[PDB]
Amino acid sequence: HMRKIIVGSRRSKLALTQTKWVIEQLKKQGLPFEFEIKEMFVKEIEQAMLDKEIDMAVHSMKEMPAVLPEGLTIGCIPLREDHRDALISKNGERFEELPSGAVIGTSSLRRGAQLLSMRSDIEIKWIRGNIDTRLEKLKNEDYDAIILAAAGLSRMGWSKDTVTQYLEPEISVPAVGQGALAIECRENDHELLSLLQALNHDETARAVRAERVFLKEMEGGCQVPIAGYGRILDGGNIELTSLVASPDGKTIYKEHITGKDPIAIGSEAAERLTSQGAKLLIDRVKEELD
Ligand SMILES: *Cc1[nH]c(Cc2[nH]cc(CCC(=O)O)c2CC(=O)O)c(CCC(=O)O)c1CC(=O)O
Repeated sequence: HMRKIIVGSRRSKLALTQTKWVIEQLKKQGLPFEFEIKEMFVKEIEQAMLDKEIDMAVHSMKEMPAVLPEGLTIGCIPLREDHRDALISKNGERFEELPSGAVIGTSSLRRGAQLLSMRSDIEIKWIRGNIDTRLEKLKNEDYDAIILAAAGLSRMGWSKDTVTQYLEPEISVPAVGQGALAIECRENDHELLSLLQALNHDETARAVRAERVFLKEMEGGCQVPIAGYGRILDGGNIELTSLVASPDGKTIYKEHITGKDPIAIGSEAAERLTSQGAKLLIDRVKEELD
């Protein structure tokens, strides 16, 4: 006579791996709950949750919409994985060692624009596929290197030595929420929220909250060359690095804010960058994306 928590999940191997990881972690609490996965886009999952067809969903935080519909909430952010972008080179060159005219594979304008801002003599080309697929294309096709999230490589079990070079935020500011998971549920589901609380990692949640406020006030998302990475410093301060880039890498807006309040920090970063023209650039890229 236990409540069975229905967890909706995307069909991919990464999404199901993340979903099962969360369920296994909640089971460590030894509380009287059962768990079941229902394979299920973001609108679809949120509708089913609002419809009570499912009780919760596990998303990569960088895939979460900046704005959740009324009634839903992020109920838990667990301990962050590696936040960094990772460079994997076919022949093992670091970024500064790649040959002139090297082609780096990524469909992310955030990633590509930042790389082009460092070296405009390389080329960024679209690529698709899960990690396994992109790694195969690196060996067999006309890419000299690809960019992947360190977090996805880790969660898929790839060795740390698969990575040629972990890119620090000073080279490539990560996508907002990269390496973090979001557990979404109904805001009034106090029983599930109580179960989720022990899995929540307050330091990760506070940093990501600052990133997400910046994202929301810039009206950012996946397709946008916008980036933000927050971290907790000794003493409780959050340091937020925020960035907006033109697709060609020749315009870079960058802002560093260190303070106590994640909402104030995120809001100030957006205010400063908006005043410099970064929001106009975001709007124009959105229009071109049609
Ligand atoms: C918004 C966006 N999504 C993806 C693809 C993606 N989403 C989640 C992951 C795994 C890591 C995580 O959960 O943090 C991935 C795969 C990955 O980042 O390697 C992207 C990247 C598209 C690409 O580079 O082609 C993005 C855009 C962005 O990172 O800004």
